[PDB]
Amino acid sequence: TVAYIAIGSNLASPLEQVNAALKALGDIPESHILTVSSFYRTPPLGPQDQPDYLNAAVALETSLAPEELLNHTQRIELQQGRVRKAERWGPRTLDLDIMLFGNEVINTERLTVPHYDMKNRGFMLWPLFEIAPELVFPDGEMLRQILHTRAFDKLNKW
Ligand SMILES: Nc1ncnc2c1ncn2[C@@H]1O[C@H](COP(=O)(O)O)[C@@H](O)[C@H]1O
Ligand SMILES: Nc1nc2ncc(COP(=O)(O)OP(=O)(O)O)nc2c(=O)[nH]1
Repeated sequence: TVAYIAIGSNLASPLEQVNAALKALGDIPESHILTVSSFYRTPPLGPQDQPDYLNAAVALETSLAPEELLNHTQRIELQQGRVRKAERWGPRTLDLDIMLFGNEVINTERLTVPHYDMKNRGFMLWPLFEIAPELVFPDGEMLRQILHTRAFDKLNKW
């Protein structure tokens, strides 16, 4: 099954964190990376006195179950999601989200697939669109259609 994973990091200098995350995604068992989007630079949500985010999309081929895949992405967030600040480990700055999982719809305590708010977020839609422009959601909506309708600006690359 082809799973699409969103990556976000709002570290001040996130390239190594994001690359460590990508390698970690590549090491998940029963799975392999098919494609990775460009890296984009996006302003954060809420107030603008915060660091920008690096966002990207990853296509992962996997024979894991959705919630097993979620165990792995949450494990990576726990192991790699904090950078060591001088006196301590800093706040988590890495987000890994399952946007789509094959054509499946999932509504569990732990997992909402398609991602619960991706259609509001160009920083999720545009990286996905770069690696799956023809994508159709389980319910028949089309990724192209959502971007056309909302007209979210194209993102700047990192
Ligand atoms: N598609 C998804 N991808 C990643 N986390 C998800 C998803 N759907 C629901 N979640 C839940 O979202 C929470 C986000 O955790 P956190 O990143 O610490 O804010 C987790 O507790 C997950 O169980
Ligand atoms: N530009 C950009 N802005 C963002 N703002 C908020 C969240 C995180 O959203 P969510 O998990 O839904 O909730 P919370 O921010 O409270 O963790 N992620 C990004 C991101 O990836 N890129």
